[PDB]
Amino acid sequence: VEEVKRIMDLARQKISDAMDELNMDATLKQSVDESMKRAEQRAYELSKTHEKTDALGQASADLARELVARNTSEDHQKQIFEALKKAAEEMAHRSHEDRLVMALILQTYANAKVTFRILNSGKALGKEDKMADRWTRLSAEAASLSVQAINDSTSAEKMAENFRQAKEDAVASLHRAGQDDLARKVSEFADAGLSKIDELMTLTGQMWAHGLFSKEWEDAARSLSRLAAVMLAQASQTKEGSLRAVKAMEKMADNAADEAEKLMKAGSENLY
Repeated sequence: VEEVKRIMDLARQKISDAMDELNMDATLKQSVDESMKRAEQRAYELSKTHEKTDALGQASADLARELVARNTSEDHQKQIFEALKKAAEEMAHRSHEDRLVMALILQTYANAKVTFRILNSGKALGKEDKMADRWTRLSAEAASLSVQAINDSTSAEKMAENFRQAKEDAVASLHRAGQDDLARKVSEFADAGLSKIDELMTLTGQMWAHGLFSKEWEDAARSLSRLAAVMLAQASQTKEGSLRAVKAMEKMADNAADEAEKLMKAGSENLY
């Protein structure tokens, strides 16, 4: 419970540093300082009742759904995304403190990018009436998985066991849902070391948007998240691998948001 506070304080000070370096709006800055004060207090509140990884995941999820806020201009939200991306980029320049923290901003940045596009798509399309709230809980599960994957980075057999488990699970899940081709591409991606992490993160994001909008793709999206989280835990052990992880997480966030927009403007009209 005590190690969570150091993670939240360090990551928070890094987004504060990125905010000051970027010449941001003073009101926008201190509003976000209070917004992650909320995540600081919530990190301590949810522990000892929920597990530590679950508390960190919901802290990041509420932090991102917070970072969208209520009435914020598009440039300010883009600037929040820029501050998170730059803070992760500079967190790639370093301890076990750095790797777990950098994943936490990346999970929050990925969560915040997709939530903002879900909410903004309804305003243009006239469908402001709801899917973003579930995505917060789904990414709360996802953020704890990525935290746990980097929590496993101290070992070397837990790494191989988790990697083989997640590769088998992702291939089996896509086979089980009738996607034989995609299952074989996921096997190839998992077979190519870290050289195919960009395409795997693109596919992971697109399936995150599809498992959000339809429950029949949920297990495939979760299994792809497990495989991707293991891979990113392998990447962040080094310096440029942390940088490649930052770029790959950006890839996942952008593709998940693009597929979320495409799915919102396609016939999501049910029937009474």
